[PDB]
Amino acid sequence: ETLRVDPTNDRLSALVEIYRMMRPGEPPTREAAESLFENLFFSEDRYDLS
Amino acid sequence: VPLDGGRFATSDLNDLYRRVINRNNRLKRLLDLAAPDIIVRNEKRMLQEA
Amino acid sequence: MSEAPKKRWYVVQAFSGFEGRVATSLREHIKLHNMEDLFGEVMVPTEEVVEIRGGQRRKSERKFFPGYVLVQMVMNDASWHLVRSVPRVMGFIGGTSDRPAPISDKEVDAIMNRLQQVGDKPR
RNA sequence: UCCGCGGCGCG
DNA sequence: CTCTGAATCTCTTCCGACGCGCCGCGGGACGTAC
DNA sequence: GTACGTCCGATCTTCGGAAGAGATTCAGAG
Repeated sequence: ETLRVDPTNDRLSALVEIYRMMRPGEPPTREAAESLFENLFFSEDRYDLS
Repeated sequence: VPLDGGRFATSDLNDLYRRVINRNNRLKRLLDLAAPDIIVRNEKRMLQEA
Repeated sequence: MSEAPKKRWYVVQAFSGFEGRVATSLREHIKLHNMEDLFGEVMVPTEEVVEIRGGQRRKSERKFFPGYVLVQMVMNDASWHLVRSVPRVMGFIGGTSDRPAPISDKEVDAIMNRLQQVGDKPR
């Protein structure tokens, strides 16, 4: 049911949703969404577990 | 109130009032020059926020 | 471009005292990103009233309106992201957030014929 | 010079 | 099917002792002349 | 190295507790 409630069906939809949610009020772009997502949890500079 | 030394210990009211009157002065100096409507609307909003 | 519209001046705000720095940064970004067709020229209004005495001498540079620069860009997403990417520049000044608001053609004519008389009483 | 902020301590 | 409609879920605000004593820092930045 | 004018971009994490206003909802009836 968790997946059933979710209206997204593609990776592009999820990227657009996360880009719009993280920073509201801006035109979403697939490259921009990918860059934002990759810089939040998979970049050594801004994220680093001890 | 002046403090020990060559400086002055200002209160927040002075800064707020200075900001408001400077915003009003810019409002006055933009209206007579037939400034673009978008900019005058934005600075009116910013004066309202101030 | 894909059409033939008027890439009229659009309002972008900056930090005071950095207007020339922001303009140079935009120009060098355009140069290095190799995207020059989508952009035209960056123009910031200024006026020159000369006084021979009274403290500041032989020159006095001011602005028609401070903290705002004009861009000849066009409506799309790549240019929007490019302008957002430059430092010391916040969001656009228009209507809705995602799509800015242009300037009226007649009032653009007014601003440009105000700009053409800046070269009054020269030499 | 008389105010603000932060910290420690006593009832 | 569709219109009320009363109940429920969710979001926003204000509140949380009372007198001291002592000490330290406080418009800071930032370019622009000079 | 020292007056002086203008200004105002690094995007916040760890509390209940109640009170109230607004959006939602499903319950039921015509």
